[PDB]
Formats: sequence, C-alpha cells, structure tokens
Amino acid sequence: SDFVVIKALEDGVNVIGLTRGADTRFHHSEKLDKGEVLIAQFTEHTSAIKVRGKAYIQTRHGVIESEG
Amino acid sequence: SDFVVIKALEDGVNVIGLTRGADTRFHHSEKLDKGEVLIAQFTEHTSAIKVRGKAYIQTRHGVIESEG
Amino acid sequence: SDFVVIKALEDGVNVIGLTRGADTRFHHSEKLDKGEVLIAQFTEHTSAIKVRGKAYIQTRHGVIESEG
Amino acid sequence: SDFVVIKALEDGVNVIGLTRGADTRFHHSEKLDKGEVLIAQFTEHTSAIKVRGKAYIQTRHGVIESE
Amino acid sequence: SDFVVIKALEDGVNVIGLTRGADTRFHHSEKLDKGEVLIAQFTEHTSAIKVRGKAYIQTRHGVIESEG
Amino acid sequence: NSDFVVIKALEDGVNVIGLTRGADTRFHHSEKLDKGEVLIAQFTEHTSAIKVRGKAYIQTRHGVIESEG
Amino acid sequence: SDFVVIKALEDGVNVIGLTRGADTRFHHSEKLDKGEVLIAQFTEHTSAIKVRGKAYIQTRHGVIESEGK
Amino acid sequence: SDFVVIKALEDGVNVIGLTRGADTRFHHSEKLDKGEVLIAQFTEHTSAIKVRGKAYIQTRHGVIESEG
Amino acid sequence: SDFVVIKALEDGVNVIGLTRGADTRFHHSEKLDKGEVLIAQFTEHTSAIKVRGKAYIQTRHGVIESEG
Amino acid sequence: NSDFVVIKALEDGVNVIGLTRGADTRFHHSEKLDKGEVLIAQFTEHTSAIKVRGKAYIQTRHGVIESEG
Amino acid sequence: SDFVVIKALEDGVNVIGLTRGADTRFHHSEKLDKGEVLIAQFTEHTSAIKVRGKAYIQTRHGVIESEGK
Ligand SMILES: N[C@@H](Cc1c[nH]c2ccccc12)C(=O)O
Ligand SMILES: N[C@@H](Cc1c[nH]c2ccccc12)C(=O)O
Ligand SMILES: N[C@@H](Cc1c[nH]c2ccccc12)C(=O)O
Ligand SMILES: N[C@@H](Cc1c[nH]c2ccccc12)C(=O)O
Ligand SMILES: N[C@@H](Cc1c[nH]c2ccccc12)C(=O)O
Ligand SMILES: N[C@@H](Cc1c[nH]c2ccccc12)C(=O)O
Ligand SMILES: N[C@@H](Cc1c[nH]c2ccccc12)C(=O)O
Ligand SMILES: N[C@@H](Cc1c[nH]c2ccccc12)C(=O)O
Ligand SMILES: N[C@@H](Cc1c[nH]c2ccccc12)C(=O)O
Ligand SMILES: N[C@@H](Cc1c[nH]c2ccccc12)C(=O)O
Ligand SMILES: N[C@@H](Cc1c[nH]c2ccccc12)C(=O)O
Repeated sequence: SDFVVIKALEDGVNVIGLTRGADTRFHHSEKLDKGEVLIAQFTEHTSAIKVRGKAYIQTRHGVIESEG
Repeated sequence: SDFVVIKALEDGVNVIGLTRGADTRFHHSEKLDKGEVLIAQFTEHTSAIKVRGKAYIQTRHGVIESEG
Repeated sequence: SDFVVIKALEDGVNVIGLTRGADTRFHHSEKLDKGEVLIAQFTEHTSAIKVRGKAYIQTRHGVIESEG
Repeated sequence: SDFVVIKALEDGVNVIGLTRGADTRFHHSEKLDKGEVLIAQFTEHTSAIKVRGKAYIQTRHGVIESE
Repeated sequence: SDFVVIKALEDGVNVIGLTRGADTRFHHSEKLDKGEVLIAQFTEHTSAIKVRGKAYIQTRHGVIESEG
Repeated sequence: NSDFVVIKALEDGVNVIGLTRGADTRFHHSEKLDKGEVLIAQFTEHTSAIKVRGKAYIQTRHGVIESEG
Repeated sequence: SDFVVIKALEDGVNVIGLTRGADTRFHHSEKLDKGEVLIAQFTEHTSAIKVRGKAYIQTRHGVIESEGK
Repeated sequence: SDFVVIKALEDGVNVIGLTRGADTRFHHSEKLDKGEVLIAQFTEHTSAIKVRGKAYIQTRHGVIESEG
Repeated sequence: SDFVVIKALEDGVNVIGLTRGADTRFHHSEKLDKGEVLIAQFTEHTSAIKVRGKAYIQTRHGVIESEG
Repeated sequence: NSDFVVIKALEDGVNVIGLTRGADTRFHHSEKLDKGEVLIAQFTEHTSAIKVRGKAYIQTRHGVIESEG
Repeated sequence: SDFVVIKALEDGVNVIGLTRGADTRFHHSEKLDKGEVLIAQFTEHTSAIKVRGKAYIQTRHGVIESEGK
C-alpha cells in the first residue's frame, strides 16, 4: 500500500487525512514544524491526504511542493 | 489502488469524485486554494475524478495540466 | 484497475462509458469543457470508453489525441 | 485486464468484439467516426477484437495501423 | 492472459485457434482481408494460434512476420 | 496465463511436437507447419515441453533461437 | 510491506509511530543517538511515521533529510 | 513456471528430467538430434534437468553451453 | 519478504530486533565481530531492526552506514 | 515457481548436494556431474539449500559465481 | 523466497542459520572449505543467516564480503 513523504519547509504545516468511505471530511490534522518529516500511508481510514503550508512532498509519481 | 496528485495553481480549484457503480454523479467536491496539494485515491466510492480550475496533476501516466 | 486521463482541448467533449457485459450500450456521457481533466477507471460497469471531441488522452500505452 | 486504444483515421471504422467461449462470433460492432477514440478491454464476453477501416491502434506491444 | 496482434498484409489470411486440452484440433478460423487487424487472446478454449498467409504479427516477444 | 513460444517455419514439414505433462512423458500431438506459417503455442495443463524439428525461427521470453533440419 | 531507513545525524532523534485506524496518536517513540540506524516497517499498528531531529532518511521514493528544531 | 531452451549442437544430446520429491532419480530422457530444439518446463514431476552432450542452452539467467 | 545485510566494521556491532505488534521493545540482540555478516529478514516477530556500532548496511533502498 | 541454479561442471566429479528443508539439515542427495555437463536445479519442498563441491561455473538470479575444487 | 550465495575464500567458513519465530538461536552451522559454494534460502525455519570466516557473498542487494577471524 502506498505512502507519501512530507517534509515541512516552515512551521505549522498541516498534513490532513480525509476519510475513506461514502462520507469525505477531515478526521485528523498532523501539525509539522519546520524540518519535520512525516511518512504517511493510505489506509483503511484515509483515502485522500491534503497538505496545507510550505512543504517538500515525495510520492511514487515524483517530487511536488505545496505553498502556504 | 492508484492515486492522483493535484496541486492548485490558483484559488477555488475543485477536485470532484464521481460515484462508482451503475449510476454516475458527483458525491464530493474538494476545493483547493492556491498552492495546496491533494493526493487522492480511486476507492470503493470513487471510480473517476474530475479537476476544474488551474492545477498541476501527476498520475502514473505522467504530468498533465488542467486550466481555468 | 487501469485508468485513462482525458483533458478537454475544446468545449463539449464527451467521455462516454460503455456497459460491461453481454450488452453494449452507452450508460453515461460526461461532458468536459475546455481545460477540464477527467481521470476515469475501467470498472465493474464500464469496460470500454469512447471520447468524442478534441482532447489530449493518456493511457498506459502513451499519449493519443482525439479530434472533433 | 488488458486494453486496446483505437483512433479512427476515417469515418465508418468498426471495432468488433468476438465472443469468449467455445464458439466464436461477433456480438458487437462499435462504429467510430474520424478522430474518435475507443479504449476497449478484453472482458468476460470479449476475448478477441477485430478492427476494420483505417485507424491508429496502440496496445501493450506498441503501435500498429489498420487500413 | 497474453494476446497476439495480427495484421493481414494480403487478403485471405487465416488466424486459427487450436483447442485447449488433451485434444488438439482447429475450432475456428477467422479470415482477415488486407489491412484488417485482429487482437486475439489465449483463453480457456484456445491454447495455440496458427497464422496462414502474409501478416505482421506482434507478441510480447516482439515482431514476427508470416508469409503466404 | 502461461508462457508461450512463437515458431515460424523456414521450410516445409516443420513439426512442433507437444510432450505430455505429468508422470508419463510421450508425444501427444505433432503440428505440421509449411514454409512461412507461424504457430504461437502455450504451455498448458497437457503440454509441459515442446520439441521443434526442421528449420524454424523461434522466439521465447529468453530471446531468439533457431532449429535446423 | 514497505520500510523506511533512518540514520540519526545527532543525539536524541525520535522516530515516532502513529497508530493505524480511525484514531491517530503516537504509540511509540524510538530514540536514536548519533550514528545509529533504524530500519522500520509500516505495520498493522503503525501507518504513519514521524521523524523529529536531524536524520538522513531513505525510502522507496529516494533520500530526504529531517532537520531539528 | 520457468522453462529451459535446449538446442542440440550434435546428435544424441540427452535432456534428463529428475524427479521432484524426497527421492531423486531420472524419470525421463529426451534425446535430441543436431539442430533440434527442446523448450522444457519445470513441473509437478521435474524439479531439476540435466543436459549431456554438446548443446546451446537458454535460461532466465542467460546462455550456457554444455559440452559432450 | 524484505531483508537487510549488516557487515560489522568493528567488534561488538549490535543488531537489535524490535517486536512486531501493539508493543515495542527489543526481543533479540545479535552481536557481530569485525568482518562478520548478518543477513536478516523482517518477520512475524521482528518489524523494525536497529543497528548500533560501525557497520556497512545494504537494503533494497541502497547502502547506508551506521557509526558507533 | 521457485528459483533455480545453473551448474556447469568444469571438471569430472563435481557434486551438487541438496540439503533438507525443514527443522533438520542434512544432505539428502549428491548429484555427481562430469566435465561439461549442465544441471539446472530448483529449490523445492525437499531442498532449501544447495552446496557445490568441485570446479563449476554457476549462474543464479544474482549473477555468475565459480566454485573451485 | 530469497536466497544468498556464499563462496568460501578460506577453510572453515561457517554459514549459520538462526531460528525463525519468537525464540532466536542457531539451529545449524554449515562448514565450507575453500572454494566451495553454498546457495541457501530463507525458510520456514531460518529467518536470518550469519557468515563467519572469509567469504564472497551475493544477495539481491549485490556483493558483500565477510572477513575472517
Ligand atoms: N490513524 C490514521 C494515520 C494516518 C495515516 N495516513 C495519514 C494521512 C493523514 C493523516 C493521518 C494518517 C490512519 O490509519 O488512517
Ligand atoms: N471519501 C472519499 C474520499 C476520496 C478519495 N478520492 C477522492 C477523489 C475525489 C473526491 C473524494 C475522494 C472516498 O473514499 O472515495
Ligand atoms: N459510475 C461509473 C463511473 C465511470 C468510471 N469510468 C467511466 C468512464 C466513462 C463514464 C463513466 C465512468 C462506473 O463506476 O463505471
Ligand atoms: N459489453 C462489452 C463491451 C466491450 C468491451 N470491449 C469491447 C471490444 C469490442 C466490442 C465491445 C466491447 C464487454 O464487456 O465485452
Ligand atoms: N471464442 C474464442 C475466440 C478466440 C480467442 N482467441 C482466438 C484465437 C484464434 C481464434 C479464435 C479465438 C475463445 O474464447 O477462445
Ligand atoms: N491441445 C494442446 C494444444 C497445444 C498447446 N501448446 C502445444 C504445443 C505443442 C503441441 C500442441 C499444443 C494443449 O492444450 O496442450
Ligand atoms: N511494535 C511496532 C514496532 C514498529 C515498527 N515500525 C515502527 C515505526 C515507528 C515506531 C515503532 C515501529 C509495530 O509493529 O508497529
Ligand atoms: N512429463 C514430463 C515432461 C517434462 C517436462 N520437462 C522435462 C524435462 C526433462 C524431461 C521431461 C520433462 C513432466 O511433466 O515433468
Ligand atoms: N528430488 C529433488 C531434486 C532436486 C532439486 N534440486 C536439487 C538440488 C540438489 C539435489 C537434488 C535436487 C527435489 O525435489 O528436491
Ligand atoms: N533445514 C534448513 C536448511 C537451510 C536453509 N537455509 C539455511 C541457512 C543457514 C542454515 C541452514 C539453512 C532450513 O530449511 O531452514
Ligand atoms: N527469531 C527472529 C530472528 C530474526 C530475524 N530477523 C531479525 C532481526 C533482528 C533480530 C532477530 C531477527 C525472528 O524470526 O524474528
């Protein structure tokens, strides 16, 4: 099952899980401060992930960067 | 399952999930502001995804860009 | 399961799902306006897809372009 | 399951599906006009696909052209 | 299942399916006229395929040509 | 889903011979190809080895090999 | 199942496993000192991993480096 | 399931199938004359194959030659 | 199932297996003298492996080196 | 569908020794090869390790290696 | 299932199997003299392998060398 790597490039970046299922709402928001790395799978509970704030992101499709 | 990465290049980009099944309709519209990134799977509820607004998109098939 | 990416290059492009099974008919036609992207799986209900109108298409086999 | 991409290069192209099973006959013919693209899987009901008319075809084994 | 692409380079090409099982005989011949393409799988009923007449053939192991 | 071999006869009377799967090994079928005909043949529940006699151009997943009559 | 490699680049690095399921919280924090390597899988109990402190990290998607506060 | 290609480079090349199971002995020898090719699988009955005589051999690990 | 190779670059390298499950603690420590190699899998009982001491390490993601 | 090794004897009297799978480990068979013969041998229900003694050229999925007598 | 190749570069190399499961102990030590090759799988009974003595080692991650005593 795949995962995504998120490195925060400033304080207060939010990595947000969206619920798997008929319903789509947030469920959890993990706060990363500058320099922290989160490596997060898709799961039974999470089928979409949003990143808000400035971060360096790696997936199986390559690098992408979110901007705050 | 496969997933798509979508980076909003302007405010109010919509990532819309179409229902899996005999019937096809929108079940969910996720609004991304400029710079946000959504990493979204195909799932039991979502078998097609439509992007409206300017965005940079990655899929297993490479890059493509939606335009406003 | 495989998917196809379709970017509408003009207004009114139609992405048409054909039914899986002994019977073959159109069960849905999704209209895309210019610059909209649809990423669409093969599914239990859809075993062939037809694109009509000017579009840029990616699949596992590479890029192809439909014309209006 | 694998699929074929067909792009019609002229009007009137036929993409014809052949029945899986002990017997072989055509169960559907989809007409493509010039510039339309069909992407079609092999399925429970279709184990062979015939293309008639001028089209650009892609499969996992690369490009081929019908005339 | 694997499949073979046969493009007929003259009229009257025959693509012949041989029965799966302890018995081997031809169960079907699909006749192709010049420039027709047939994309044919191996199946519960067809474990060998013979081509007669001039054709350009593609398989997973590359291109081969048959000559009449 | 099994592997397959492509055989192109380079002369008349080429034989593609199927050997039986199981405890018993014997020839169960011999397919005659004449010059320029092609046979694409799988390994199967009944065929676990394939013998080619006569001049033929053969492709497997391991590459090209040629049999000589 | 996938795993991540983490090499601590200073003392006191924490590799934090987050619980799998509807609930998200830290269930374990593994402390690494300078020079030590942890190779950790995703598991039934850990579906996200956070790294705090300076570390050199490899995953299937390539190298990334965490930086400490 | 894997297979070995054997091309006899002289008469009387012997391709020898060894029994799968707790016991090991030969259960079949298939002789090849010069220029004949044998493509043989590993099977429920054959878990090791010995080639005697001069032969050109392909396996998934490359080419090897037996010397007779 | 994945494995790591550990080559000890000095005496007393410590390869530490952490228990798989809701709880985390070490369940085994295998010490290596200089020049010894351990090739160890992820298993039902081990889901994380820590290396202490100077070692040359190979995994599917490339070479890494622990320092004592 | 297991892996297999290719052993080509470079001298007479090479031994390809199968070791028993399971809790116990012992030689269950030594196949003797003479110079120039090739054995292609799988891992199986009964054989989980293979020892080669004598001079031989060996291929496995990780490359070529040579045993010496 | 994966395997490792070990070629002894001196007499008396040991290839040691560690038990799979909750208990970890050596259950077998295979002695190789110089020039002999052992190709050994991971198994229901062995989930880690230690090599002691000078040996040339191939795995799916490439070449490694153990250095003797
Ligand atoms: N308990 C959460 C942990 C998690 C994994 N991926 C995430 C991405 C975003 C937020 C939380 C998560 C889950 O299993 O789904
Ligand atoms: N709850 C939705 C979440 C989702 C995943 N991918 C999406 C794409 C678009 C809109 C919503 C989604 C689902 O499980 O299907
Ligand atoms: N409800 C449809 C949605 C769909 C997927 N791919 C499509 C292609 C064309 C039209 C509709 C679709 C289905 O699950 O099949
Ligand atoms: N109902 C048909 C649709 C179809 C798929 N691929 C085709 C190729 C040709 C004709 C029809 C089709 C099926 O599932 O088999
Ligand atoms: N009804 C036949 C159709 C077929 C598939 N592949 C073929 C190759 C040759 C001739 C016929 C076929 C079958 O399912 O087997
Ligand atoms: N009836 C035979 C047909 C066959 C497949 N591959 C072959 C190779 C050689 C001879 C016959 C065959 C079978 O299913 O096994
Ligand atoms: N007992 C934990 C061990 C572990 C694996 N990967 C981790 C990452 C971080 C923290 C602990 C772990 C588990 O099986 O999940
Ligand atoms: N009946 C034998 C045929 C065979 C396959 N591969 C071989 C190699 C050598 C000798 C015989 C064979 C089997 O199924 O096992
Ligand atoms: N009867 C043995 C044959 C065998 C396979 N590979 C071997 C390696 C060495 C010795 C014998 C063998 C087995 O099935 O296991
Ligand atoms: N009987 C042992 C044989 C073995 C395989 N690989 C090993 C590695 C080291 C020592 C013994 C072995 C087992 O099946 O596990
Ligand atoms: N009995 C342990 C052996 C082991 C495998 N990999 C390890 C890594 C570290 C320590 C012990 C091990 C197990 O099967 O899990």
